[PDB]
Amino acid sequence: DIWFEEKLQEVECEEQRLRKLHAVVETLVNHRKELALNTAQFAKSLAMLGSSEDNTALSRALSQLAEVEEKIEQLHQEQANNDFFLLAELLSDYIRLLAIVRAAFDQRMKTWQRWQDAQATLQKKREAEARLLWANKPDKLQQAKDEILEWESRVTQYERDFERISTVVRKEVIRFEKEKSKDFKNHVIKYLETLLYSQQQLAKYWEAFLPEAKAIS
Amino acid sequence: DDFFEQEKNFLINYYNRIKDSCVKADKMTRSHKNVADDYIHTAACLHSLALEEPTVIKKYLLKVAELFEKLRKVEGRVSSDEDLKLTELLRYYMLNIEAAKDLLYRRTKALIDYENSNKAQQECCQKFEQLSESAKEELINFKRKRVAAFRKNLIEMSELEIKHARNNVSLLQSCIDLFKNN
Ligand SMILES: [Pt+2]
Ligand SMILES: [Pt+2]
Ligand SMILES: [Pt+2]
Repeated sequence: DIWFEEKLQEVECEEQRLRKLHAVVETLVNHRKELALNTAQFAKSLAMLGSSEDNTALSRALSQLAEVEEKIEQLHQEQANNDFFLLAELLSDYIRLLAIVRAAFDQRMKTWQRWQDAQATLQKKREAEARLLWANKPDKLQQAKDEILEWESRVTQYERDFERISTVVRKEVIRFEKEKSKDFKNHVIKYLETLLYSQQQLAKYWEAFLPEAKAIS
Repeated sequence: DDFFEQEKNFLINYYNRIKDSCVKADKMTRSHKNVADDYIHTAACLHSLALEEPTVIKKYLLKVAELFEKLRKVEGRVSSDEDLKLTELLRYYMLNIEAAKDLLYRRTKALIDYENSNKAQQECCQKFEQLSESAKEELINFKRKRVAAFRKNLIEMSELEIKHARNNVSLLQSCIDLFKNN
């Protein structure tokens, strides 16, 4: 009916909006990982500097700085991965979920056409019956008519087939909307503590460096 | 006095690995604004998600859309601040070392004038004995001003990264526990 045409237009347009958001993360994950390398490689340069130095107080803190960035590229590495396995794969699998209803809605009208494919051959048996009813032969009178009542129930059979598939996808859609409400609040929190742990560990890293900078005398 | 030869032999390696740390610093700040640009490239596609979304879920989502707009600015602070304290401090001692290395060449220009006039004048001696003192002081003064600046630039940012990280903590926690108890 119309509710089935409804829950197909927006979903196409929603899955489109859903697919357009997954593209950013795949580049964001690529960007942070690129920065993790651009951080450890940068740390690998602040160490050779602190090594190639005549002053002692600076050479001490310079190494103590190059070590800090090596702790950040790991925090960066964990960040991008926890952005991929926990957010990107959270997406790439939900559009996969939307692909199931795209097959169910396909399967729903694959059953409707099956019903019409039964009504397509039903009008033939009555049409063929109209010919064997006029000209003189009693054989095909008791042959095609037996096939009439057969497909007459087949178009009834496929009709009730189409009715029930139309219903199971309604229960299938509602099965999502409740599971989305109770889980997304948690699923969006499950991702934020990673940023929280990163920020806390980020802060917990710089406050440990500050005394190592005052120690320069 | 081998002080001038070894410092020159120190001026060649420290310049080469400072330049290395400089180009790697800008890359770290370049690769940072890239992610910072994506935080506003994310909310652009994130706001367009609640365009056709349930009523109760629309509010659950848009509150984090405002969050990402704030996080785009904070990440813009660190990417810019690191270019003022790392690369710029690293860039400053690429040009002054380039000028400090130019100071020894003139001392040789008074030293070969010392050797040219010795195989025969005191103006090639009074100038060198002044250059072996004026440049001797302008070079040691360049150290204490560099060690202090290296200690200062490392201090200003450690107090900044503390505020930045503690800010974002006071920004994410304003949203996590807002969802733990909706
Ligand atoms: Pt749409
Ligand atoms: Pt190395
Ligand atoms: Pt259709």
